[PDB]
Amino acid sequence: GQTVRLTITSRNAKAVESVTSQLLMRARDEKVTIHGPVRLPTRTLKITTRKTPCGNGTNTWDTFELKIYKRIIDLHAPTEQVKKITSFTMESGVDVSITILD
Amino acid sequence: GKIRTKTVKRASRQVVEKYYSKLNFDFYQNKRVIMDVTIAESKKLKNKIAGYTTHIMKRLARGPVRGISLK
Amino acid sequence: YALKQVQTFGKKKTAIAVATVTKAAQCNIKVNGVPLQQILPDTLRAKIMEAITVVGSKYYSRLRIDVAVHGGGQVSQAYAARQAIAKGLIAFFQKYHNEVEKAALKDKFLAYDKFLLIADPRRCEPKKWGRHSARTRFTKSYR
Amino acid sequence: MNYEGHLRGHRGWVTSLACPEQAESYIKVVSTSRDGTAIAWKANADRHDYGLPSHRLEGHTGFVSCVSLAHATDYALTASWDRSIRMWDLRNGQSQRKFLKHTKDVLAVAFSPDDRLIVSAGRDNVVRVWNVAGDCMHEFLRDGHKDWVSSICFSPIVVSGSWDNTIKVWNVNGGKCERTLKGHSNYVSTVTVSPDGSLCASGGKDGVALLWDLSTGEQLFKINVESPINQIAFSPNRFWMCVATEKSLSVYDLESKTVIAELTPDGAKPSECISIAWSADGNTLYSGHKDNLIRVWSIS
Amino acid sequence: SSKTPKLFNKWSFEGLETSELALRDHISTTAAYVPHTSGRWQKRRFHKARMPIVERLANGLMFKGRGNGRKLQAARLLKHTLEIIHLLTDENPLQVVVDAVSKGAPREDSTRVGRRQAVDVSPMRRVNEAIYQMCKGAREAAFRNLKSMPECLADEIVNASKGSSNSYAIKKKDEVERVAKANR
Amino acid sequence: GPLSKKRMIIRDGVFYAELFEFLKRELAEEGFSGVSYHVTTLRTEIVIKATKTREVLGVNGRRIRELTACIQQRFNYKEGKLQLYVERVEVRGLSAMAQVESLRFKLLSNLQVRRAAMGIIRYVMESGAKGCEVTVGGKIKGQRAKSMTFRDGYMIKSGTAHKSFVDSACRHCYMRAGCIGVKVKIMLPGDSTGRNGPSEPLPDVITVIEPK
Amino acid sequence: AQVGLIIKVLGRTGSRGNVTQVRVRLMAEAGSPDYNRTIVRNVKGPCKENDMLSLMETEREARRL
RNA sequence: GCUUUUGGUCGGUGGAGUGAUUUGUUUGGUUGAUUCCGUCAACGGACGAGAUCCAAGCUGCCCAGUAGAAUUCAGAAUUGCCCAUAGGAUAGGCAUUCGUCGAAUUCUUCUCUGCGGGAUUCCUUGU
RNA sequence: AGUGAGAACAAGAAAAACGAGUCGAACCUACUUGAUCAAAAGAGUGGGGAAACCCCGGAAUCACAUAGACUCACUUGGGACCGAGGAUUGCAAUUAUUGGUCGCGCAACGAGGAAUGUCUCGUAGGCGCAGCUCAUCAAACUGUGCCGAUUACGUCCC
Ligand SMILES: NC[C@@H]1O[C@H](O[C@H]2[C@@H](O)[C@H](O[C@@H]3[C@@H](O)[C@H](N)C[C@H](N)[C@H]3O[C@H]3O[C@H](CO)[C@@H](O)[C@H](O)[C@H]3N)O[C@@H]2CO)[C@H](N)[C@@H](O)[C@@H]1O
Ligand SMILES: [Mg+2]
Ligand SMILES: [Mg+2]
Ligand SMILES: [Mg+2]
Ligand SMILES: [Mg+2]
Repeated sequence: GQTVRLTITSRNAKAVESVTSQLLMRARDEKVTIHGPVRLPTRTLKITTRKTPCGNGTNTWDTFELKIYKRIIDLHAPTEQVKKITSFTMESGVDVSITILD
Repeated sequence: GKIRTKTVKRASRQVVEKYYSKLNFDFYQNKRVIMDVTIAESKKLKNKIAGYTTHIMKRLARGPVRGISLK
Repeated sequence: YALKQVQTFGKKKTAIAVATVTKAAQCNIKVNGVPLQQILPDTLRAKIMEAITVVGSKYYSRLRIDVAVHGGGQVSQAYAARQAIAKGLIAFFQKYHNEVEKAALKDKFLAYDKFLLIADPRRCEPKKWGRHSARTRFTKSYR
Repeated sequence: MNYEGHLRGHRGWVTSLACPEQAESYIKVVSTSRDGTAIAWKANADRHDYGLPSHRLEGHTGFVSCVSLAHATDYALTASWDRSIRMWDLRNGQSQRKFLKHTKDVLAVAFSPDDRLIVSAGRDNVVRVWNVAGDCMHEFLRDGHKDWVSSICFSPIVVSGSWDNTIKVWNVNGGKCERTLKGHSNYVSTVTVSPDGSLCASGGKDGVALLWDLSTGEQLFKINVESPINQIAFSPNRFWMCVATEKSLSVYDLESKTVIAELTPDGAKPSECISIAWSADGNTLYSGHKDNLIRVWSIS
Repeated sequence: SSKTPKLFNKWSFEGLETSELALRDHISTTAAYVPHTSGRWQKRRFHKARMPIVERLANGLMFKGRGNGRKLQAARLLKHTLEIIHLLTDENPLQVVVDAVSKGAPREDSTRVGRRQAVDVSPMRRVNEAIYQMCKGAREAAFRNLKSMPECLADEIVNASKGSSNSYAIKKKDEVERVAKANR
Repeated sequence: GPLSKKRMIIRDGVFYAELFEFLKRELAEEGFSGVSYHVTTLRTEIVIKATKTREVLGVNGRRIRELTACIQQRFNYKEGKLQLYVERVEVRGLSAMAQVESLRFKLLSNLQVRRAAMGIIRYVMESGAKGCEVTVGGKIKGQRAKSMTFRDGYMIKSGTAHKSFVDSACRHCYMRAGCIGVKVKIMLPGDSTGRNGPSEPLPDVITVIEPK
Repeated sequence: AQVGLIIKVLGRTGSRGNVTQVRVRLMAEAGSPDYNRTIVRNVKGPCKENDMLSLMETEREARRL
């Protein structure tokens, strides 16, 4: 097989599962023999600034976070069958990436 | 593990009114009813509602409870 | 003609010790490949030995135990190992032996120290802003 | 009647019990609890503690609701509130397979006399049947229960009994529902069938041991116990009915309809029944209690 | 084959009792294969009286920033202490310690409750302050001394076990009791 | 090579943050109310939410044509890659971003401060909102500045659930004597589909269901 | 020094709350004159009831409350 | 930022007073909490508190040639007679060890993680 | 001065430029080399868009029956001060940017007056490591792990 790996990355946790479970529910209809969607570790991104724009006060801070959700799916279909699985209008803010393994 | 808020206590009396027959002296079975009869999102409140409901079922075995409106 | 094998784990702070307990011709317990006569401080070799000693040497008679620990530094890898061994004996007696022979030797572990079996749930508390640590604040001066 | 030992091994309420269906079975009862474990017991032979455990069956996380036994095999099933079912080997003590399709607690499990099909009754209102090969074969629909399915029993055609106050009867091989019988008006706690396959007794919060027959769908004699019923069991010979209740544990007759035994402990702590079991012959009784230990009662 | 632990595979806990019958519940004589245990003895109020008395000596050594957290050192430093105590006394060293804890702290003290009234001392604090004042004083002895810490610690334990006034604790145990007797 | 997935979530956020600032400055008197952009192959979508779709669109789309190519020439898009749309807000009374820009113009047209702010709250609360709160701060009366708040209905403020239920927007009003800032907070009522408001109820509302 | 047993803790006393007012039973050897004698005394340190302690001069009683 | 790590503020309509203003918002127990129970010229509400949210601890399903594990054949290494210069304390069917940059063929124990279980003063016996 | 065992959070390269609409180089890094001879370098050669390479992340406290030196001294404690080579960052190092080498160490300092700050459990304290400022520079701050206690579980005295 060609072993195409689709990378589903997103900033929303509810949009990354609504793509991946939808993308997986497409790739059961052609009996593609997928290797199941794995959840790569979510990377949180900290920017811990001061709160004040001036200098005084108690030196208070606020940490901001930004989690990146990351999924991959491996499927053995040919390269225009995986474009049949891929082609559907997704939610905004979810990036999909087609990669061919070896 | 302290005083139950009036959000917990007003809702727990309404479970005893509408669903007196489905409830007994156990926590872990009264909890499973309250997940089907209360549409709230928190599991922390639904644990506290099933605690104060169980308490005012032991009070209804003894006698009358004020504000219970069992009818 | 058979393979009698049991894997257990122990955690203390960040040290996760996985003990693969299997049946062999000889008892051979080694933590990360060091044969438990050679764990270097005599203090910490005695905490890993009281997984074996409070219950008896007879119960580890023909058991090859391999304890692979990672994380968490020197002292936490002894409490992770001695829990992975003491849980490792009992989960070898959950299968392969009856309940009467276990649950006496489970309670010999529980009577001695509660952390031979369960876990110590304590983790580091996060540092906060305005504080040098979890709790100690910056020094106030007034003048 | 006679009282032997006290048989205390669990840490938590003993929610179901079952005795194996064979002779020289070597284990007395498979008792199953609120600690999340099930225990296969054995005879003591040092009685001076009626029995010792053989194998503790560990591997459920949540509360374990029901237990069942194979008839011609060593296998046994436990059903738990972790929305899963595990099959066990009472020779080995070890789980073979985890049956997982429920999304709610699995309140009742039973195992066919044909020794090859699973049934499950859970809070997700669906009665599902499996094979012993682990795969889902079929699930029972088109007229299903509206609220929780509480009990299940195969009638040596499996029978329901539920929280929408009705008791539905269907075959297992076809799945069509024979009759949608209803008499209780409050939720049905327990459902068990006589060994002849002709009649069933059902208890609940209504407080009545309201009894039926599978033959025609006719409500027969019913008796009240004036207290909510936990579990009903039948004796295999010497046709009596033992009923687990909040008020006490008492054994009723069918033609006398009166207590032939009212089973009482030491007399200070009541320790309510929630589970009872008769042996394969019918000679001794096993009753499971809160305040956790398990009382065993031998014939007069 | 539960071979009933000694302490460093040498010193038995079989014969320990306390002369002070006031202090029997608060001096714990349970056995251990080493002082170090890493348990949470501080959650409940009186739970540190169930901690073994040989561990509580190791906790009293971890002071002053040069010792905070060095328990494996204090277990080693007490290993040589208990062997020296055997050579001075020709006795079981653990009985010498329990005899040192029992004599180490003042039975009476004086605080302002309202004047400076003489107040009785609880059995819990009498186990605390005996351990505290022996680790103290042995620490100050060896601060710029030729003597090692396992000798200065072994000397304070021995002289308090005999009730001699050469111990640091027994100079302060007798100073507090006579001030408390005059502040009655 | 390509940037890492951590480096691309940054530049996709700074894209939306800059695109939001441009349209907030342009379409202030067109009643602008947000952007959603959808990126794929062959085209990058940008949907603009507004209250005045005859004005954010030109006479033949002239205004959005210029507003398209301002985004194209800045972010270096090619021909065919960038397409813009305009959708209208269905309610206009549940959008705090639209109402504060109108309240900005009610003050800049020299109307009275309290007459203007109650005209918002009457219009917001008749549009099905559960509650509203208008704060006008600045030199309202004279030389020294004051602050007035005007309130009606519910308002959740302390939770972190107020991000889901309360819509907020603050603008500046450049008076002849100084600078006035106005704030408008609107508590979203309903709309389980997410038209305007969350699906789930408030975190403390229990609402026990009635038996059959 | 006589060894007395705390049969009652009467509350935290003093200004700073470090002193504890107890009621101590004297625990003598049952043929003695001062057997089963109970005294109301001030204890310094953490004290629960049923905690034995040594007493230097047992003929004093502390002023209660 | 700070008044303020505090439990506090506000209407409506009724009562009281010429009035500023009161009452509700309380003397009693209770809680970290105007948190609750009871009383009550008040009755009904709104906010804050609690709830929600994040993180950590135990756990389910899903999961892995971006995480790991066992095995079985092959390949290699040690292999016993050995008691340190002065040499203590301390487990023991098939001995053991692994860039050996081996082949295979079964697995999820640890790892990752989207939603979900679990804790409620729940049970017990003095206040 | 040796030697052993052995963490978690994390970061990581580029433009409508200059080069070969696609690809390179800027960033971090292992590994070799330099090495028939000091560090610090300087060079090759790989890899990595970062759970994929660094990485079996060989942190430092600690540990050690290391049969190692010192032995109570302002001393092999302390390392302030400054002298002389040298090499890297930069367009530029003087009012030493920083590292490394050998000197100096005869600079106080032997545990600190009146006063004063923070803290109740994986905590205080100790220990390092990342990130952030950053071409070059952390006695900082934001985070993270490691070792791990004393005391109280009280009161209104201030
Ligand atoms: N939003 C929480 C607030 O807690 C306040 O109460 C707080 C205080 O009573 C008390 O806070 C004290 C604080 O006063 C004092 N200045 C320092 C002390 N460490 C704090 O203690 C509190 O916080 C720390 C957590 O680091 C814990 O040690 C301790 O369990 C906890 N009681 O404990 C409560 C925090 O749990 C007020 N009830 C209220 O302002 C508010 O509810
Ligand atoms: Mg400061
Ligand atoms: Mg257009
Ligand atoms: Mg009025
Ligand atoms: Mg001075």
